[PDB]
Amino acid sequence: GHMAAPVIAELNMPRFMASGDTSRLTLDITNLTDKPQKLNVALTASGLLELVSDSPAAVELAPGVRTTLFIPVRALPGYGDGEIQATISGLALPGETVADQHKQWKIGVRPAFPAQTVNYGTALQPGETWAIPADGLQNFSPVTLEGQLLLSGKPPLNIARYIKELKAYPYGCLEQTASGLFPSLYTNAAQLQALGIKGDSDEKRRASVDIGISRLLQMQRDNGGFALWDKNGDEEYWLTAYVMDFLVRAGEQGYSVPTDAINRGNERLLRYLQDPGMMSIPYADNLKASKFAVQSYAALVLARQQKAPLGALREIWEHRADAASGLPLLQLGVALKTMGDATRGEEAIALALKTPRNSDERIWLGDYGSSLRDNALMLSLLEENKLLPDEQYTLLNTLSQQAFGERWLSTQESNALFLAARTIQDLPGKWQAQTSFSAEQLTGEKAQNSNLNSDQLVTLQVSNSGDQPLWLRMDASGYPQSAPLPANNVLQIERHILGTDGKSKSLDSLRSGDLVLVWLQVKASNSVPDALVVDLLPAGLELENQNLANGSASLEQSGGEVQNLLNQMQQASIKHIEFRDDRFVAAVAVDEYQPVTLVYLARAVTPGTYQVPQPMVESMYVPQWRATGAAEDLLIVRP
Ligand code: NI
Ligand code: NI
Repeated sequence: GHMAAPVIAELNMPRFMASGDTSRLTLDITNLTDKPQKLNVALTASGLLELVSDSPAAVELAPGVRTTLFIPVRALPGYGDGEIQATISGLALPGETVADQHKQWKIGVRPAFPAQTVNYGTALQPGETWAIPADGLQNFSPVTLEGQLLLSGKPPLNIARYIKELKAYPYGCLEQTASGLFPSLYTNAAQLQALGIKGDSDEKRRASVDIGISRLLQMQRDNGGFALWDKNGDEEYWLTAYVMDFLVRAGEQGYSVPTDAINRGNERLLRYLQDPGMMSIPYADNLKASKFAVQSYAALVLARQQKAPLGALREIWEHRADAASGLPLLQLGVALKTMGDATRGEEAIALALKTPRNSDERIWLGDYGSSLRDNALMLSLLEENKLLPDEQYTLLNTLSQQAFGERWLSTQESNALFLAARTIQDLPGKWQAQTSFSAEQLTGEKAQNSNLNSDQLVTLQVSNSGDQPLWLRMDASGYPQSAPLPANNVLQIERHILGTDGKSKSLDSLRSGDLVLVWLQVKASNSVPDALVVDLLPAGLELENQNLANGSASLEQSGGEVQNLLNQMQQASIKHIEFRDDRFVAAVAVDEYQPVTLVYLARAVTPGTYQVPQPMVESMYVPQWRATGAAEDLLIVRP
């Protein structure tokens, strides 16, 4: 070991970078030997990172000295990882000691601006042609642009879309975890590959369900019911039925679920039928309709287990007028029929398809639903229980036509649609098409989903070269090159950067170690009980893990301007708060007459030139209600 020359090499870098950012990294090299060291530092970068300058020549380091190398880096377009490598090798004379150090540093690259989609769909009569709009994809970077074309003989659903959307969802609320676990339950490596989806192996897929089932139980309240963000939170009755539906259906496939977890959950579902009075659904405009949605879903989950008492099912049925959607009437109809009351069961199923959901989104039912969600969930219940086949074709045609065009879908709607597409995946329907990306005519006996690269999409043209109507769906998703125009619908959001004192602070000419106070202001023209505030951080800004609603600040000495902002955040209905590497997340119940204030501390850390993401707010289960605020073009951090 006498020929060794230990060297300490530490890289100072951002927690993450955004696609297009440039950062000035520092490689601190220390010589803790008793003799000088001549070093050759070879720098390389892989993944979505690139070195701006060249690798440096020799490094002369005397004993005890720490030097710094300035390494300008650039983040390449896309989503994934970036890595920087250093191979330090000492250049020494015959009897002298040698340096030999290998180090690698990985940072996540995430684009500054969220993913945008384009969704088209049409029926082409024999001989008719469809071409993608030329304007349609003007905004996307070609590196990130990927599309999927679905062709069918009958009205379809793109299961590839819903699968990709549930897998991409980043937040860990109870409903979002269950929704995201349903595809990993009913799909397989073979099914996934035939759709063009590249996922994990069946063993790893089953291992993902086991870790999921445990995460859902981390949310089970001491009484047996489940809460949306924390075990300590309020009981979510309809979500307890939802989780119980999933937990029961996983056991049916062969996943182990602790018996005490199931027994306590079933005990709640039974309490919901026999005692609806104890249910407190506070943001619900119509209480009778919300309580009915719960009892009906609890009735269906209990009946699949042969645990629903007929007496309770018969009493819920006496109150069928309370229903504000056809989905709870259908769920109760399936329960009554499963429990032996086919008479009352047939009546509830008939009535279910005759009653629509109120098209006014401002009426909160607390069932995470919509017209879309309910129509999908009802198509699956009818098919699975082989009820009304004549009505299934009208419901599928309606659902097919109303689903495809929606820019934003809740997790609940994506799952509802995934389960309805799984229902019709192997549906006979002959089709012939001539496309722009293939010389040989395309044909099929069922819906065939083909993947397309950015080149194939720009010029995409599909012609029905058959004798029967053909259906097409075209879903593309990429990242925009530049920030889109700020927009808002029902919600509104604005971000102001302040100094720790309380005055305004210009994002350009910010120094490393500078502490800033980020003020988020949210208004809504309607009450939005399920609003999620996501504020993506610019790289170079690092989140101080401090909940300012509690009052925990680096300074309590400063007041007047800052003091009232903290007092305002103290008045907010915060449901959940998260301080991540690359974002500040807060789930907040917005009231129309009470504008929401959120504040968080950030520190400018790594010098560079960074893209500033726009602040966004969205209703999690009415996602047409959303806003994206204005942001400065760049954040410059100086040494
Ligand atoms: Ni030795
Ligand atoms: Ni009664």
